[PDB]
This record gives sequence, C-alpha cells and structure tokens, in this order.
Amino acid sequence: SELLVNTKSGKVMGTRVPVLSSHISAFLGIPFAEPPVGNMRFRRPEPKKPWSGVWNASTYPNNCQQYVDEQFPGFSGSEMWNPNREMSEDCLYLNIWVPSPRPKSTTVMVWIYGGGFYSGSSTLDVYNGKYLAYTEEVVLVSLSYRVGAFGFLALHGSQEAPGNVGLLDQRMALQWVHDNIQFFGGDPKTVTIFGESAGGASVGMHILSPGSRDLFRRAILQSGSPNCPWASVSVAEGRRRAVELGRNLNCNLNSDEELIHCLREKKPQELIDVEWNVLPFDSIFRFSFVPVIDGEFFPTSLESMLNSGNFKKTQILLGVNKDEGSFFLLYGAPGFSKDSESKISREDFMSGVKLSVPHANDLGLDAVTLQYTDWMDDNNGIKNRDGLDDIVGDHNVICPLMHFVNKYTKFGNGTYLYFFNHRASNLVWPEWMGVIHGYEIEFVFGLPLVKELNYTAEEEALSRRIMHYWATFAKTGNPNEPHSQESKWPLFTTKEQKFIDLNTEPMKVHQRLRVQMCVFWNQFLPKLLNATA
Amino acid sequence: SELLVNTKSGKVMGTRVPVLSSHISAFLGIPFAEPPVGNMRFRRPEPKKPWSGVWNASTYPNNCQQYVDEQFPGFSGSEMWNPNREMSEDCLYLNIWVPSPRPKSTTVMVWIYGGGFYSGSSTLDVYNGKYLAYTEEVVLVSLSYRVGAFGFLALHGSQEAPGNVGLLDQRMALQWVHDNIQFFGGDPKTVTIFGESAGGASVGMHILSPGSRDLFRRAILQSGSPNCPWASVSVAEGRRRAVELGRNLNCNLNSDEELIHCLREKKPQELIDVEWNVLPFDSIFRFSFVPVIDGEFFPTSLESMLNSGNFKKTQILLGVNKDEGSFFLLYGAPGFSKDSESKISREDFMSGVKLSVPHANDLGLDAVTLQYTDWMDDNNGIKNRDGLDDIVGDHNVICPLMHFVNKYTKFGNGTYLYFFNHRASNLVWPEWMGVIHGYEIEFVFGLPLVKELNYTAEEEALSRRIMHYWATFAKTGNPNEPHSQESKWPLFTTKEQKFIDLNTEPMKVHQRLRVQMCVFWNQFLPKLLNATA
Ligand SMILES: CCc1c2c(nc3ccc(OC(=O)N4CCC(N5CCCCC5)CC4)cc13)-c1cc3c(c(=O)n1C2)COC(=O)[C@]3(O)CC
Ligand SMILES: CCc1c2c(nc3ccc(OC(=O)N4CCC(N5CCCCC5)CC4)cc13)-c1cc3c(c(=O)n1C2)COC(=O)[C@]3(O)CC
Ligand SMILES: *[C@@H]1O[C@H](CO)[C@@H](O)[C@H](O[C@H]2O[C@@H](C)[C@@H](O)[C@@H](O)[C@@H]2O)[C@H]1NC(C)=O
Ligand SMILES: *[C@@H]1O[C@H](CO)[C@@H](O)[C@H](O[C@H]2O[C@@H](C)[C@@H](O)[C@@H](O)[C@@H]2O)[C@H]1NC(C)=O
Ligand SMILES: *[C@H]1O[C@H](CO)[C@@H](O)[C@H](O[C@H]2O[C@@H](C)[C@@H](O)[C@@H](O)[C@@H]2O)[C@H]1NC(C)=O
Ligand SMILES: *[C@H]1O[C@H](CO)[C@@H](O)[C@H](O[C@H]2O[C@@H](C)[C@@H](O)[C@@H](O)[C@@H]2O)[C@H]1NC(C)=O
Ligand SMILES: *[C@@H]1O[C@H](CO)[C@@H](O)[C@H](O)[C@H]1NC(C)=O
Ligand SMILES: *[C@@H]1O[C@H](CO)[C@@H](O)[C@H](O)[C@H]1NC(C)=O
Repeated sequence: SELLVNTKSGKVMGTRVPVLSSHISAFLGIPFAEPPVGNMRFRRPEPKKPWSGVWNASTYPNNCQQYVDEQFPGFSGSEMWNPNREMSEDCLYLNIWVPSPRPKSTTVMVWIYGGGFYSGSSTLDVYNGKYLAYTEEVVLVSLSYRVGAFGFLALHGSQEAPGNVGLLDQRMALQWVHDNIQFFGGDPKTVTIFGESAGGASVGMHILSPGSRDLFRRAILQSGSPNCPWASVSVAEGRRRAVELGRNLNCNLNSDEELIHCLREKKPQELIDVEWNVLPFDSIFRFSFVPVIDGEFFPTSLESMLNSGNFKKTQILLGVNKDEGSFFLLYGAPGFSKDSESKISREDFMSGVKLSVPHANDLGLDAVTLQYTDWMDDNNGIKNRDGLDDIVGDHNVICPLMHFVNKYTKFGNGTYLYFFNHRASNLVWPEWMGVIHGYEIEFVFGLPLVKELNYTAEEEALSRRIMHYWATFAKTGNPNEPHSQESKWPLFTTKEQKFIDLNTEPMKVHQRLRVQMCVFWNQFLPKLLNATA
Repeated sequence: SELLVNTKSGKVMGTRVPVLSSHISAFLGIPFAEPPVGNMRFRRPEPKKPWSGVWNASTYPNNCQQYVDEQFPGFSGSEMWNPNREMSEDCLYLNIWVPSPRPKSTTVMVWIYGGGFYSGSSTLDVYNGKYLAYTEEVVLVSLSYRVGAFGFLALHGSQEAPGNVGLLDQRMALQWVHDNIQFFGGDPKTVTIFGESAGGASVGMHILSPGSRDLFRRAILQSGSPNCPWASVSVAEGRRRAVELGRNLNCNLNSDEELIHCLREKKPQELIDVEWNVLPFDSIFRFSFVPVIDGEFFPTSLESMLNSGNFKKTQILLGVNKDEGSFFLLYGAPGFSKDSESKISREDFMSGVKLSVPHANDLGLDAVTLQYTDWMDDNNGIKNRDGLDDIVGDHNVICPLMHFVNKYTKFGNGTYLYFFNHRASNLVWPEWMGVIHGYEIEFVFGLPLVKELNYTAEEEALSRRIMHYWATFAKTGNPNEPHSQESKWPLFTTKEQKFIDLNTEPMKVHQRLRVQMCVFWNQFLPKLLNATA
C-alpha cells in the first residue's frame, strides 16, 4: 500500500493517478498548520496538531482567500490563474506527487506559486506536478501560503499581526517537507525550492532569511527576485497600509489591538474589496500587502544583506522571459487591448510611463522617457508599445533580477542564467503580448507533453529539455548533462556574465543581459531620485 | 585705375593679384576705426578719422594681440591658425577682394574669422578670399575684431571696459562696408555675413543684436552658434574674470577705475600670459573673455530673445562637421595623441567627461557617461574615444546649433542645414581625428582649386559646389540653382527638419540631426542640473 503513508503528524491516504498512459501516486491536501482562522487570522502559523486515523489526501485542498481576476470573464488566458477550488482561510495544505513504484531518497522539488503576494493557488492545472515528477522521477511538492492582508498585513510591534506570516507559512511547509518527505521516498537533504514571480521572489527571500536557509539545498527563480520594487515594503509603509485598510473599513484606529480586532471580524470579502485602496500611488505592478523588512525574518535591509553576503550560499538557476511587462500594461495602461495590436500613442505612452514608475518624481519620469524613446520616430505606435513593455519588464523583473544575480554570484556556488523567449504556438493571448510573464511555467511543468493540448512537436522537445535542466539542476546543482555532447549551459560568472536563451532553436550563449537598461534602473535612476527629492 | 578707389574716409590704393591664371583686385589693410591703443584699450571702437592722400592697401594688416598656439611647433596642422603677421593692438583693418573688371552692385560677402574669441586673424592663407571672389564673382570682405581681454574684458557698469567691444568692432566694419562697399562695386543692400566657430557664433549674435540687424541681408553659420556654452557669460562672471585677471597681475582691485588703469599699463603679453587663469574650471572648449549678456548689445537673455522672436528675420544657411570635438580632445583630454589612434581607456574616458562638461555636478556627469557608454563593450578603446569626440561635439557645437536652428526656423524666412562629413585626402592630422572642427573652411574658400595643393579631382568639384551654394545663397537667399536638375538642398522645416550632407558622394537628404543626443543636451541635462544643485 504505497498509497498509505505514515507521517510524524498522522497517516495519509493517497490516490493513484494517470499520467501519459501510466500512473504515479499523489497525496493532495496534506495539512501542515492549524487553520489560520478566527483569532489566528494574521498570526504566525502554528504546526498541525497530530491527527488520528487516516487523512484522505485524494482531492485538492481549498484555495486561500484572494482577489479574483474577472477582467476577461470566460477567457482561459486570465482564468487559468484564478482559484479553481473553494476559497477559504483554512487553506494551509500541500500536495505531493510521488513516482511509482515509490523510490527512496530521490530529488525533492517544492513549488511556490506566484501571484504578486495577493493571489495564487497550488491547485491550478498549469501547476500539476504529475508530469515533472513522472518524467524526471522526482518527488514534486506544491505548498501554499496566505496572501493579501491575510498573509502580509503588517503592524510591526504587534505579535498579532507581525507581518510576513505568509512567508512563515511557506517556511513551515518546507519544515514539514523536511521532517516528513522521507516517508514518501524524498531526500530532505536534497530539496530544491522553486517558484515564479512572487513565488520566485519568495525563494530568494528564503535564501536571505536565516531561519529558512537550512530547510533546502538549492533554489530556482523564475521571473522574480527578492529585491523587486513590488516584493516588499518598509515597516512604516506596512503600518501605513494596514491602518489605511482599517480606515477603508470604518475601524477604531487608536491602537494596534483595536485595529486588529476590527479587521478580525470583517468577512474575507470585505477586506478584499478595499484591498487596492491602500496603495500610495496610481500604478501597475504594485501590490498592497507584501513582505515587510522587519529586522527579524530579514535581519537587515535586503541590499545590505546582499552586499555583506549575509545569505545562504548554494547553487541557483534563474532567468526571465522576453516580454515580462506586456501582461500588466494590458490590465492597467491606457491604450492597451486584447482585441488589437495596441499601437500606443505619444500621450498614452507618457501616461503609461507614470503608472509604470509611480515612485518617480517629474525629473525621474523624464529620465525614463528619454531612455526609452527613439526621437527619430517617436510617433511610431509599435515602438511606443514595445517601449512600455520593456520599461515595465526591466524595472519590475529583469533588472531587479540581474542586480540580484550579480550580487549573489560573488558569494554563490554556481549561477545559471536563462532568457526564455519562446512564443507558444497555441497561446490564447494576441501576438503583440509576445512571451508573456508566467508563460514559461507550462513548459517547466511539461504540458507540451500532453498531445491533447495541441502544442507542436518542437514544443514537446523544449518542455522535456527544460524539465530536464530543472530536474538535473535540483539533483546535482548543475543543469548540464554530466558529460553529454549537447551544448552546455555555461555558468554565469562575474567577468563573462554569460547566459543562454530558451526556445525551439539551437542553444545560443549571450552576455550581459539588458546590461544597458539595467545600469539605468539599478545605478542611475536610484541616484537621480535620491539627489532630486 | 580700378585700383584707385575713393571712400568716405579717404582714397585707397589697391593691388592686382593672380588667381588661377588670371587676376582680380585686392585692397588689404583698410582701416575702419581709430587704433584701440593706450586709453582706447577696452573702449568701444571709434570710427576711423578721414585721412588725406592715398592709403596703400597692397599688403595685409597686422594681427590682433593673441595667445599663440605652440603645442605642435613646426606643424602646419596647428600653425595654419596662428597669427601670420605682426601682432599689435592697432589691428582694426579689413580686406576686400574685388573681381576684375570691377563689377557694380554685386553680392557682397563679409567673413568673420573664428578662434574661440581669444584668437584669430583675417590674414590666414586658408581665408584668402581671391578664389571665392573670383570664381563666384562677388565682393569678398574679411574683417577683424579685438579678442581676449582686449576685445571682451567686461566690467559691466563702466564705460571704459563695457565688454563686447570686440563685437562692436565687427559692427563698425559692417557699418563701413555699408557706407563704402558700393565704391568697390558692392551692393550694401545685399550683404551676407559668414563665419566659423566663434565667427559663426558672432554672425548669430549680429542677428540677435538690434544694433546690427540693419547692417546685412542674410547670414551663414559654420560650426558655431550664438547660444553655445562657450560663446558668452553673464555680467557677473564677466566681472569675476576681469577682477581675477587683475589679481593675476597684482592690481588694485578696490574699484573698476583702479583695475582698468592697471590693466591698461600692462604690456599685451602680460595680460595674455595669465589669460587662462581666470576660467572657473579645469576644462576644454572654454574661453576666458567672451561676449557678455549686457542688456544692451543683447536686449535680454539669449534664450528669451529666441523664444519671443526678438531677432532679425531673414534666410540663413548653416551646418556642422562630423567630428567637431576631436580637435579639442587632442589638446586637453588625457590619452589623446597625434602620433597614435588614441584608443582611450575607461579611466581616461571618465576624466575627459569631466573636462568636457565642467559645469556639471556629479549626477550630471553620470548622466553624460550613461548616455555615451556602451556597456556591452565599455573597455573598447575605439568606442570610448569616439564617445568623447561626440560628447565634446554635441555639447559645444552640434546640439547648441540645432537648438538655434529649431528656435530660429519658427520666425525665420528660410533655413538650410548641412552636415559636412568629408575627410580631406591630404589632411595633415591623423585619421582618428576624422572631419575636424574648422576643416570645411578650406573647401568654402576653394583651396582644392589650387592644383599645387595636391587635392583630388573629386575634391575640386566639392569645393566648387560648396562655394556655389555659399555664393548663390548670399545672392538669392537660396543655395539651390534657380531651376537646375541637380538634387535640391531642401529647406529645413519645423516638421520635416530636413538637411543634407556635404561630401564627394552624391547628395543625400536626412532628418533630425543627432536628435537623440540633442534631447539629452538641450532638454534633460539642463533640467537635471537645475533640479539637483
Ligand atoms: C481589476 C483589479 C485591479 C485593481 C488594481 N490594480 C490591479 C493591478 C493588476 C491586476 O492584474 C494583474 O496584475 N494581472 C493579473 C495577474 C496575472 N499573473 C497571474 C499569476 C502569474 C503572473 C501573471 C498578471 C496580469 C488587477 C488589478 C487597482 C489599483 C488601484 C485602485 C483599484 O481599485 N485597483 C483595482 C484604487 O486606487 C489606487 O491608487 C490604485 O492603487 C492604483 C491605480
Ligand atoms: C596650451 C594653451 C591652452 C591652455 C588652456 N586651455 C586651452 C584650450 C584650448 C587650446 O587650443 C584649442 O582650442 N585649439 C587651438 C585652436 C583651434 N581652432 C583654430 C581656429 C578654428 C577652430 C580650430 C582648435 C584646437 C589651448 C589651451 C588652459 C586652461 C586652464 C589653465 C591653463 O594654463 N591653460 C592653458 C589653468 O587653469 C584652469 O583652470 C584652466 O582653465 C583649465 C584647465
Ligand atoms: C476521500 O476518500 C474517499 C474514499 O474513502 C472518497 O470517496 C472521497 O471522494 C469524495 O467523496 C465525496 C462524497 C465528497 O466527500 C468529496 O469531498 C470527496 O472528494 C475522498 N475525498 C474526501 C472526502 O476527502
Ligand atoms: C605700399 O605701396 C608701395 C608702392 O607705392 C609698396 O612699395 C609698398 O610695399 C612695401 O614696401 C616696403 C618698403 C615696406 O614699406 C613694406 O611695408 C611695404 O609692404 C606697399 N606697402 C606699404 C608701405 O604699405
Ligand atoms: C486539440 O485539443 C484542444 C484542447 O484544448 C481542443 O480544444 C481541440 O479541439 C478538439 O478537441 C475537443 C477539445 C473539442 O473542442 C473538439 O470539438 C475538437 O475537435 C483539439 N484539436 C482539434 C481541433 O482536434
Ligand atoms: C604637391 O604640392 C605640395 C604643396 O604643399 C607639395 O608639398 C608637394 O611636393 C612637391 O612640391 C614642392 C612643394 C616640393 O616639396 C617638391 O620637392 C615636391 O616635388 C607636391 N607634390 C609632389 C610630390 O609633386
Ligand atoms: C562550490 O564549492 C565547491 C567546493 O566547496 C568548489 O569546488 C566550487 O568551485 C564552487 N562552485 C563555484 C564555481 O562557485
Ligand atoms: C519669406 O517671406 C516671403 C515673403 O515675405 C514668403 O513668400 C516666404 O514663404 C518666406 N520664406 C519662408 C519659406 O519662410
């Protein structure tokens, strides 16, 4: 009964599931913490009290309370990210995918979903771990964590709403995986945590946080970095938004205790409905309740931690996608559409620049504009559009990640940089959107392997290659074949700063990813805004 | 006796001179002002007292007291700009070149030599007007004006050293040409003033100055603009330098009167020897004593005058050369040589950036650096060198001229923009220096016509074309042939902003000359320096 597993918390009943004309085990819904309900809302997670009998882990668990995207109802493109289960605070569970026969001490891979820290679900179709676990014979785990106010409300000082609880949720799952994954054939001394966007930033935060370092071996970061403009706030801003939320809900503000009590009575949807109202600016790619630089989970400022090398030192595989910004412009910028090539005008361009760099003063905006405007042809609808895409991309994902890369590689043990630039043949979004943020995931989890998903043959190869790189890396700390003859994915070094692209064509090696624009975002603009303010 | 001319100041005896196996008249040394000597030093020029008898104008006059370049002794490249006559304060004379037979009421062209306002001579070989006057049958005139302290010392308030006297010198020559050029077959109602570098800036200043507008019809500007960073200073800076000069010469400073008396006793070389010591910065392309925004010669600030359209409205022909900055880097930047391809290092590059933009604060310097550095290959010796060339070029000549162009064309009557990018076949300077500042002059005056100067056949064509454009323009206000079939030199308009290049190849039309870099120099950087200071 490989489906009947006994863990240090209780027994769990699995379920056999088909995968590419075969089967593997699957334990969905394993609880790793007491339900963050009632007075637990906002508090740090508490480990799951051991249970009696057999816990049925055959179906997927609930999804955490979140904002649901309904801008394009009845459109797979955006609906594929929405909660596909019943939302509920009681949502701290994790899913495992064990190969069959159940191996022992095999590479473990824990996935942490993205979603800007305000949304996400471990139960999406696109995150079905059966293919990867099957094809690469690994123990694929998918955790979950609180999001929105629920997971990141921060009244620094209080013990009721300390902030970063959502990250602590991830830590406790990693801890569980630590103590129980061996009972599933997993090797706790060989765990790779990986995630995309907010999930990626999460991985990076676990690398930095002293209280998480010992819970994993190596890590992967997809289109996300711990130092991203949107991935965290100061204790002060965190407290400002928390109060604002309260004001937004007619609450006693006089003290933390009174405010916590008020927010703890409100139904989940009440909080969610006014969640966006706390942001300081009109903007895109900015999220209300995110990790807060607390001095605890994060010893000191992120930048200082990176300089001093105060962070876990291991191997990391990370990269980005060609058009990271397109997805956000569609949702927030003026002029963008899903039903047209969205040629942007000069006036809308100026508008998008503001929404994209909300914290910028007027001179800053000029800087950004000058940097991304071709004055030899500035009324070119196409150009302006691609210009915004790059701005949103470079500022929020690519350059922040590159800064992280360079900074990490000085103390790291092995850095692998990729540039995903393949436009899926069956993508439901229009063409101007290019290689959209988050669309490398379907290849990482190997959906191009499902013949019914009408992908191309060449795309099945890519997905198999990508999973192999991801699997091999988590297993060895290197994605390259021990000694194949296939082109090697070079090691990113401080001097050569090499990286490769990921697509159907033959591998190619490049250097200094968007180095020019990144000098602008990482060195210059920060200085300009500091001096002129 | 076409050589014997009677003017409203006295008679003058000319001299016949050979030109391309033929002859024309030439009156060298016509005095148009009382010698600015003794107590006249620094004062506004006074018209030349009518003389008795026949003034012999067969030889060239003296050159004004100036700093002599002796960085490359015995090298035609730099020596061709040095005074080729005996320097002396008594230097206010002008030269005329009248075709033979002496025509009547023909197009007149007055040349104003450049030299950063600290040097220059109307008697250089490269400025011999016999070819142009001969080939294009025009009355070519070459004036002179005081330079250095002598021509621009400015103690605003005083009447002894009011500043801008040097420009007034040019005005009085233009006035003379006005009242006497008809006696030489010239048409005072058809005078075109043209000059290069400081001379060009001069032309532009005459266009702006209310007291000069009526002295000419149309104008030409070569690699020089009235609004250039180096072409003028505020009344305050003007007074600061004047004092500094005095301090530099152990003078009573207590009052203008005492300081003027002191500077009026010192021999010309004394002043000249400490002339560079007054600049506020360590730098290249910056000159000690230049035009001062006085509220008189210049009603108000240059920028305001250009916005309000407060300036002479006529036709103008102007342009620049491909490598304006090279000449100055050779003389002031670290790393540059005449005996090598001057591949510049990253450290010397940073140094040159400072010398090139002396008025910039640290953030400004960063801006400039980021704008001209290719971070995909920043140790490329070549690139850095060309980068400096462009910086020095764009900041000091090209973008300032472009700003002038755009601003003028809103009220102008006809604007023609050229981009001289032909590298003379016999240039004595090394190749890296490209198309050096001031080397379009030899073609304007048509030296490629002299077979003994070993130019190419193709270069004789260019020189003849160029002179024709220059001549035809001064004659009609349009350089194009009334109705030839040759490619037309389009009119620069605010919308299309067209211009053409000048070289041996077939004409080509372009648009928005260095528009990208100019947005940086004309809009952004000025704003950045304003905000952050
Ligand atoms: C309509 C909901 C919605 C609102 C706001 N911002 C959004 C940003 C992004 C998305 O969608 C994605 O990001 N995407 C959805 C998520 C998707 N992921 C999914 C998982 C993997 C990566 C891709 C990418 C596209 C939806 C948003 C917002 C902002 C503000 C409001 C306000 O009422 N709203 C409502 C009031 O006042 C303010 O001052 C202001 O802060 C600023 C003006
Ligand atoms: C050696 C003389 C010389 C000096 C300085 N600057 C020069 C600039 C340019 C040339 O030559 C050309 O421009 N060129 C010569 C002129 C030529 N024209 C000719 C006509 C048509 C255009 C081309 C172009 C090349 C010669 C220079 C200078 C500067 C300063 C001194 C100081 O002692 N000097 C001496 C002290 O203290 C300061 O703080 C400082 O201001 C800044 C550090
Ligand atoms: C748990 O295992 C059960 C077999 O012992 C299986 O029948 C359950 O499937 C579904 O049953 C229905 C009645 C409902 O309870 C639904 O939630 C279950 O998914 C399976 N699921 C449970 C109850 O956890
Ligand atoms: C003025 O015309 C003279 C003929 O009447 C001619 O001889 C002069 O030539 C040069 O003569 C010598 C002696 C010397 O004065 C020199 O300066 C003259 O150039 C000519 N030049 C003058 C005197 O102005
Ligand atoms: C390839 O699989 C697709 C899965 O999304 C499917 O939509 C395509 O359509 C066909 O299969 C099902 C889903 C149904 O729509 C049927 O009517 C279609 O034949 C499928 N490609 C095709 C056209 O065969
Ligand atoms: C073409 O004219 C040049 C003018 O500068 C000259 O230097 C070249 O040299 C010859 O003429 C004179 C000047 C002298 O140097 C003589 O020895 C040379 O033959 C001249 N080109 C040549 C080489 O004929
Ligand atoms: C990682 O560490 C091992 C041994 O500690 C060392 O041999 C290796 O060079 C390191 N990896 C890199 C390339 O940083
Ligand atoms: C110059 O003025 C004339 C008449 O005043 C006018 O016809 C012409 O269009 C003007 N030139 C331009 C193109 O500005």
